[PDB]
Amino acid sequence: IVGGYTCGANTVPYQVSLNSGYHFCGGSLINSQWVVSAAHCYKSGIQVRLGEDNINVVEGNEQFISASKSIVHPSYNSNTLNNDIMLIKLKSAASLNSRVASISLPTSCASAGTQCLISGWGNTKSSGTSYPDVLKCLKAPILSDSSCKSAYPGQITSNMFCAGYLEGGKDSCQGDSGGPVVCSGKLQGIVSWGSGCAQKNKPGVYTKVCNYVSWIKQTIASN
Ligand SMILES: N=C(N)c1ccc(CNC(=O)[C@@H]2CCN2C(=O)[C@H](NCC(=O)O)C2CCCCC2)cc1
Ligand SMILES: [Ca+2]
Repeated sequence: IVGGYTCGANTVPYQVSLNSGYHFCGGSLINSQWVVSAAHCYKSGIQVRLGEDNINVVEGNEQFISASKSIVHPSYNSNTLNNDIMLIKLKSAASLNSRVASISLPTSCASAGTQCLISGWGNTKSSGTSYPDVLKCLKAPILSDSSCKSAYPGQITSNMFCAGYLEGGKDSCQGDSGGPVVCSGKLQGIVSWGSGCAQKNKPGVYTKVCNYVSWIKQTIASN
């Protein structure tokens, strides 16, 4: 997260860290046994870390659970990042409490102008490299489709939406991948892609979760 602020220990209870010996992507807990992340985060040998704040220090509220199975969206395209969504099932149910909670799926897609909260442990430099150990947060609005498409001609599909600031300075970045974009108490997006980080006229692109609610519900009910 570039140009954001420290969330504060466990203020974003649904945030998860995907770990393969180190943090490599974020994710969202949707219920006690399932995590939603981005397809481009796909990897074998994943441990899901819940109740995390400082990822390098055991503070006492963590739950480390291995993934039993991963399901990448059937139509995921690794070249364009269309349908960048993946589901991860935990080997055992996580204990839900104040510091570890699930986020609700959307009943509809949010409108442009809606303010959202994006969070992650990714890079904090627009031109450089500096990774934080505590969770970072950023409030950002969903941009109009025109602004989004003007920025990335011929690359935006109906399964994507832009969020952030066209002036730059504030944006998600590498390391935040798979993380949540919550607006009005619902999971509206997943940190997917962009051009560099926090660059002028290059806003962040996110997976539009509202289009996948049916797939999510049917898939988890059958696995
Ligand atoms: N909001 C942001 N600024 C932002 C947030 C998270 C990320 C991390 N995600 C990635 O790196 C994923 C896998 C490759 N892809 C990219 O972002 C690529 N650009 C890479 C680039 O131009 O930096 C995109 C460019 C557009 C065609 C698909 C590949 C990148 C940017
Ligand atoms: Ca910790």
